[PDB]
Amino acid sequence: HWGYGKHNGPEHWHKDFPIAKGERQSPVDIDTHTAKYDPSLKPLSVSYDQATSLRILNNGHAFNVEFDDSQDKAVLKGGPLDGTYRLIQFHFHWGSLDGQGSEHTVDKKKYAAELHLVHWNTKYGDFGKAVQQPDGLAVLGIFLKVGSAKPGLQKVVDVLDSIKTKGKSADFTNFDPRGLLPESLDYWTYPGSLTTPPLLECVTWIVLKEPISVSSEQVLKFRKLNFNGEGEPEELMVDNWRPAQPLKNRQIKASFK
Ligand SMILES: NS(=O)(=O)c1ccc(-c2cccnc2)cc1
Ligand SMILES: NS(=O)(=O)c1ccc(-c2cccnc2)cc1
Ligand SMILES: [Zn+2]
Repeated sequence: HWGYGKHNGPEHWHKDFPIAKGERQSPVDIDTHTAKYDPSLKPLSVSYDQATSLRILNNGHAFNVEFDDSQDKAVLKGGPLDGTYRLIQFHFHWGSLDGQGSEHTVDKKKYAAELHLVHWNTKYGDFGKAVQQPDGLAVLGIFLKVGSAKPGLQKVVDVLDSIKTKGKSADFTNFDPRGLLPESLDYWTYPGSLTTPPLLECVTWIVLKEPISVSSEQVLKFRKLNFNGEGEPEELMVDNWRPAQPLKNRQIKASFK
């Protein structure tokens, strides 16, 4: 099916998912000079103290750390958002080389990877219903650069050997996603979409200005994962990012001067 190869990659997606050419597709380039400070934007409220991680899954496109989202345990509020958005999972997109991997770009700069913390609007009752709504999801995007290790990422890195191939999952309890955040919560925000099929136009994107630093060894271990299932020819899970899409009739807003 769809993927990131020459024959099933982002240039092909539109044939099965025509919304790929839509009016609010993600990711986008964040032109820092054109983004406008919006003094009416509230501080983000990230409340992850009660987060309950359950499982980590290689889904053949990335790996998801999944959370119990059957209660308001880990929620995102404030910023551009109206209401309460529940953390369901996080995952990353990354490159084959340190010079690429992020989906969003900043003045055309690509980072080595990008973390997506995916939340759904509780007024829609569940994730499946939320993705059908224009304000159904809030995805918190965080850039990764290669430098010093991120200690809070290590527990994720160390379990990856147990989920090498598509369809593999492993218990992953008591992981605290607060260890993946940068110090500052300054952000850019714009209306967009899922960055993989089904490419639904249901996301309020909140992209943090401050990247986190991860070590070369940490990202190298991401690159040992496989797109393929067990017993299939090895294809390394690398370059699982969609490139920047046209901004069209959208304005990117900044929370900071
Ligand atoms: N991105 S997409 O969803 O439109 C798509 C789906 C499938 C295939 C494909 C490739 C080779 C053999 N069989 C099928 C190519 C593209
Ligand atoms: N990269 S992203 O954060 O925009 C993202 C999040 C979720 C999904 C998704 C949702 C429903 C079904 N299948 C996949 C696709 C992409
Ligand atoms: Zn993503």
